[PDB]
Amino acid sequence: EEAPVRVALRVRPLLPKELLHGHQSCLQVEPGLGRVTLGRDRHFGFHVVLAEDAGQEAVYQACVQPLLEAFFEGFNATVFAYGQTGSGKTYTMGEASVASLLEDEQGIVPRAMAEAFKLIDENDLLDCLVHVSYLEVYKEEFRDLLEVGTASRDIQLREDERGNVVLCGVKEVDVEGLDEVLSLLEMGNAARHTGATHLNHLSSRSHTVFTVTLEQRGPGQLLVSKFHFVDLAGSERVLKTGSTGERLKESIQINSSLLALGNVISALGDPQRRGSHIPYRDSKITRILKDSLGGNAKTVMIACVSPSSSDFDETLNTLNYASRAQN
Amino acid sequence: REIVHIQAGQCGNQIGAKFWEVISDEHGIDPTGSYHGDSDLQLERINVYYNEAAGNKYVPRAILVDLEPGTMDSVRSGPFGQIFRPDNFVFGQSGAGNNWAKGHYTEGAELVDSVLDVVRKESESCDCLQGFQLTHSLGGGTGSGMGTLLISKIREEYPDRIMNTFSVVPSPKVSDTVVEPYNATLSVHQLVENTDETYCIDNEALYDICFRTLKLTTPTYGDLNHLVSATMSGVTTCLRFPGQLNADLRKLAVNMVPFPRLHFFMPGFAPLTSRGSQQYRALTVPELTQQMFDAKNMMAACDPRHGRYLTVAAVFRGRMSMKEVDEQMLNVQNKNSSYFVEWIPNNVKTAVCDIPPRGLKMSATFIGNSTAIQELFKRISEQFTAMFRRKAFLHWYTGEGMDEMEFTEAESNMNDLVSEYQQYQD
Amino acid sequence: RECISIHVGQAGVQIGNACWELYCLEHGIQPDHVPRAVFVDLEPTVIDEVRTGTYRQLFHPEQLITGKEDAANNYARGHYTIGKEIIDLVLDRIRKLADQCTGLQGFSVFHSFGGGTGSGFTSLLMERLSVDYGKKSKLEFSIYPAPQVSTAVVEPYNSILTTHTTLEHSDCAFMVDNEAIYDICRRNLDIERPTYTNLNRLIGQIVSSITASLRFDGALNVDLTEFQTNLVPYPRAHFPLATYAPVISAEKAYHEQLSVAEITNACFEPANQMVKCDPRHGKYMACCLLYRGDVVPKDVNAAIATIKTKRTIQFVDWCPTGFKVGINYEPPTVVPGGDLAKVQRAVCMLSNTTAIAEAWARLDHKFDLMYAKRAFVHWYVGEGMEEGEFSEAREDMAALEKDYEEVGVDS
Ligand SMILES: CC(=O)O[C@H]1C(=O)[C@@]2(C)[C@H]([C@H](OC(=O)c3ccccc3)[C@]3(O)C[C@H](OC(=O)[C@H](O)[C@@H](NC(=O)c4ccccc4)c4ccccc4)C(C)=C1C3(C)C)[C@]1(OC(C)=O)CO[C@@H]1C[C@@H]2O
Ligand SMILES: Nc1nc2c(ncn2[C@@H]2O[C@H](COP(=O)(O)OP(=O)(O)OP(=O)(O)O)[C@@H](O)[C@H]2O)c(=O)[nH]1
Ligand SMILES: Nc1nc2c(ncn2[C@@H]2O[C@H](COP(=O)(O)OP(=O)(O)O)[C@@H](O)[C@H]2O)c(=O)[nH]1
Ligand SMILES: Nc1ncnc2c1ncn2[C@@H]1O[C@H](COP(=O)(O)OP(=O)(O)O)[C@@H](O)[C@H]1O
Ligand SMILES: [Mg+2]
Ligand SMILES: [Mg+2]
Repeated sequence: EEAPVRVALRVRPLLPKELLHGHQSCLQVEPGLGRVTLGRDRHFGFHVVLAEDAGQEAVYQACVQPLLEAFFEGFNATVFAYGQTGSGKTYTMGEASVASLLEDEQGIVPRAMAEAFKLIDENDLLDCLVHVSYLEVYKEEFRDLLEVGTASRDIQLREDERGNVVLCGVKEVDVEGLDEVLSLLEMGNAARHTGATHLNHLSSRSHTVFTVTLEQRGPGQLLVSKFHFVDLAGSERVLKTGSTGERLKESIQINSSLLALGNVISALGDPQRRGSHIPYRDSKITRILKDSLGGNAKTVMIACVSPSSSDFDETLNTLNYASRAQN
Repeated sequence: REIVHIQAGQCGNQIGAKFWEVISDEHGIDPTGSYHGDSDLQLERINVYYNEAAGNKYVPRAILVDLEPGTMDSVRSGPFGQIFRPDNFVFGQSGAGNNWAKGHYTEGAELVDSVLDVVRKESESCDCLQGFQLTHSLGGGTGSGMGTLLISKIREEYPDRIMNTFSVVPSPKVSDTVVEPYNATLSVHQLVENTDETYCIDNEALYDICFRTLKLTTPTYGDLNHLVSATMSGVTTCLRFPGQLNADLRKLAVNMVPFPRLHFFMPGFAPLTSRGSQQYRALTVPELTQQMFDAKNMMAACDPRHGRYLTVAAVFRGRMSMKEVDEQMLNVQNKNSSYFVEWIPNNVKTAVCDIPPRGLKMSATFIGNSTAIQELFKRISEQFTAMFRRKAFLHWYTGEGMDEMEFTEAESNMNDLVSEYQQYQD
Repeated sequence: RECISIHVGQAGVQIGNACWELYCLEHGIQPDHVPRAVFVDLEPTVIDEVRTGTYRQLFHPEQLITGKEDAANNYARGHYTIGKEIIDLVLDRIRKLADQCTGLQGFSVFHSFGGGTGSGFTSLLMERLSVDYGKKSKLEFSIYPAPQVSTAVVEPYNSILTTHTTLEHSDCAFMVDNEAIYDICRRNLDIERPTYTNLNRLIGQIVSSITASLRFDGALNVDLTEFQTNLVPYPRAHFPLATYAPVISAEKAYHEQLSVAEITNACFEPANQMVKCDPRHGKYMACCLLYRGDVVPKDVNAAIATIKTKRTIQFVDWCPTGFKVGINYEPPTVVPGGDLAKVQRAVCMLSNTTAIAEAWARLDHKFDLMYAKRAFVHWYVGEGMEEGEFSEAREDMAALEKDYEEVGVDS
């Protein structure tokens, strides 16, 4: 019941304002060969490579359709949105995307709930209940996005006797339709568009958490599956050094969380280190990915890479990060 | 630079009591009276642990917290029971029950905000704050629950300073409270995310030193608190006197821990002699260099030889030569060099003060971090999960707001805290 | 102009304490002119040493600088925020001293690497001096890390990040280490209590052999600016090694049929030169000397001859001759509490060798071992640093050792 890591690579097409300053390209996507020509010499292989002509349904059929069977067979499932701020993480997840009006332009989030009810009524023999939970992580704290406010000092983590990550103080809604899902994610995004209803001070620098969960019970074999919608922060790194006195703790948050996550994935890099101690306990977003990373779970890595040469070294850092973690 | 002191628990109360009764004698402070140092050298840095009010009184800037009025009433009637401003006594009349969660959920929350009021009064009372001294025990929600509840509100309040934790971890073979060891797991679950420096103290090593190595037969608790007071007095104000090469708390913080998982510490006081007989002409750093690094003279319950070393933090004081400091330290870097793990080349940190103590000519103080604390918290984990299972006298905690998942997450946090030292022993 | 100097670091402050005591004795400076320098440290206690008893009465106290914040011994914290609050007052006081002097000569800098406090403050201080007074003389002495006699746990990382600021902000640089000075105090001083209070006397002795009674009243000067383009081969700011030879006792060492040539030849003996850069394979590119006491220059152009005809202490192939001879009339001076020799002639030396890269390898491999496991990185992230500065410091040392590889022994 333990499976290795699956990797998806998708290039976005070029936005106008990143071309209006007189920029050019730096990539050459090889979909059959499975790598890209970054500049001249950098040829970095992956599992699933898609060019800048990809929709959300192409990535959906490529990766999420094998994830949906495993989620309807009692296995944990997790997809996460990594990439540069502006490289299309919010587009890749597409939690009930609206403004991108066309039907191929909303993401995986309406599509999975559209394909759930085709098999929910067919799996009426086993007890099948689906509940959702939408959260935000910022400043090494939490935010209940199904709530107008709850103190992050009052919400903490747990862990069960079986050995999996347990939450508390989180609103759960047993969903029965796509209307409730997209309504609560309209409200979720309507109450945290810039970041938990507050002046955008890089609200995309935060983390947001969403989770779909299905139980299984008939002689009563309790194997509960989860279909996680993880939405991470930006892949970029801010030097920040003197900004407002000593208040560069936001850089301390993202740099500590991604150096911790980098030591985790680089502990999976060397196979000598994958028997070692995996430091989940350095960050909250690493502890929420504890059982998600391997075990009985299912993992598809997506890093939204940038097409243009204006993002050359940053997309290089992204490709280095995915080549160390992309597995 | 300014530091305040916390007293939680009856054991922490006794520790703080004997600590003030030592450190005021080092500066030459009569109890009601004033400075009486025959040199001016005892006076030059007294802004650290005192505050001037009238030229005679020098109030110890400290905190007095208990869930029972009788223990601190015994303190205020004792030897130095007039040196405290009595408003610093903060206490409820409620029960001092041995539940961690009694001191952390309900019967501590009745008394949190008064302590917050006192520490906000005393932090910005005066000049730039430096650190915090937490003395408590794990054997009571006074020290375990209310202690971690205090410092967990402190580190969200003050993300800047240094949190010195003086904990009393229950020894495994001498476990004088049979209903104890849940509180250890609940305490260490919320120590490892808030403080930075924890000098864990174990009573059985104190009994070992004073009862085997010292020939003093009666193990009166005043001697134990006297030794712990000497141990902590060889740390801070020793480095806040004139010194040849002096450090602070923050230097030892950057020196000792590898990671920000803050990697608990083992204290040690070097010169231990039988009362009058042990005059032996063996007085140098060298004898003390050997005296620090044995299986005894180590306040851990675990054996510190059994495992690697991370960082030797040695504190020296007295007129002495640095060449025969570093030469002895090179001998320690060469003899035990197998379990003195190699990839960190310098494992030694040197702290040199000028002054001796009041009576002794030369003394030293050892602070240590080894992998051997794995084989102390593994033993505490074993004593936890052993009688976690049968539950029959576990339902005291359930109706106090404690839930089932909290114990298991505490178990996993303490257990992979053990597992990282299982890694770095090799 | 007496090279108005700066001092920082407890090592630097105490070494300036003993050095300044030697200064105020060697000219007959009564405790009733002006101290011509500044003392800055991020801890008030080490400065309050001198601000308590001796020399407090001497100094006008309104001109020394302290920091009431933490000690902060790590390059990141010492360079950044916690040292930011002090630098401007220091700059205004040293520009006051630049205004009161007239035709000054330069800057002698005394600090250390052993701890970040006297390193990053030092770093941006030298940077701001290169911005302000870059068309001057910048001499720097720092106490070099020990290969195995080391004291700080965090000993490499400070020096590793400090190898950038010593490159493009000074030209001549001195890096003398504790270890062979302990060897001197055991061997040639003949005592068995080496305390820092004597090592400070030794460095004060070598700097008093450089500068003081040479410049102040007297007439036989040898220039600092005639060092900084007479000691580097090529204007990459290389790293010469200075050594004070007659370190023998005035108590037991009554070899009183002593001449110039003994300590002159002892300037080139390997186990006496206060660093582990013996000429096992390091060669000599420039060996400018300074003599003080009595000089028959036949001793000069006979010791130079008998060194030239050894063919064991082989010079640089491309550098034909590299000598410059400092001759001063006045003897050294012995502090009454000190231990030095009171001899009517004395020789300090200074020379740049090839094998500084050996000590750089001793520091470099030591850095890379703890860098490999990402050891102490969270403190430096906590005061705003990055991996790329570590990479640039590593390749900086790599470029320095390649430069010492080609331009040295190789022809
Ligand atoms: C003249 C002299 O030094 O006699 C000592 C003495 O001989 C010895 C036996 C003392 C004696 O202490 C003990 O035997 C002891 C008992 C219980 C717990 C720990 C120690 C002494 O009690 C200790 C005490 O030594 C001191 O005064 C230190 O400064 C000590 N201060 C206090 O103990 C103190 C006394 C009254 C009120 C408050 C404090 C100290 C040293 C370092 C750090 C903190 C405190 C005294 C005079 C003596 C005796 C009485 C025999 C020793 O201990 C200390 C801490 O000094 C044990 O070996 C050391 C040094 C000596 O060998
Ligand atoms: N030769 C010599 N070396 C010294 C002396 N004092 C200290 N050192 C060494 O030089 C290094 C620098 O001293 P530090 O005290 O750390 O100076 P710093 O880096 O500014 O840090 P601070 O402690 O805050 O002053 C130390 O690590 C010692 O090993 C001294 O008096 N003489
Ligand atoms: N060494 C030492 N340990 C003590 C002393 N008093 C108590 N202890 C230990 O501290 C543990 C907890 O004491 P504490 O929590 O402070 O008492 P409480 O506040 O009434 O709950 C007990 O298990 C004792 O073993 C003392 O005077 N000396
Ligand atoms: N591959 C893509 N195809 C079409 N549109 C895209 C793509 N990637 C990004 N976009 C558009 O860019 C806009 C902003 O991208 P966004 O998802 O906010 O970036 P990020 O979330 O990574 O900061 C979105 O509205 C989306 O419509
Ligand atoms: Mg976006
Ligand atoms: Mg110093």
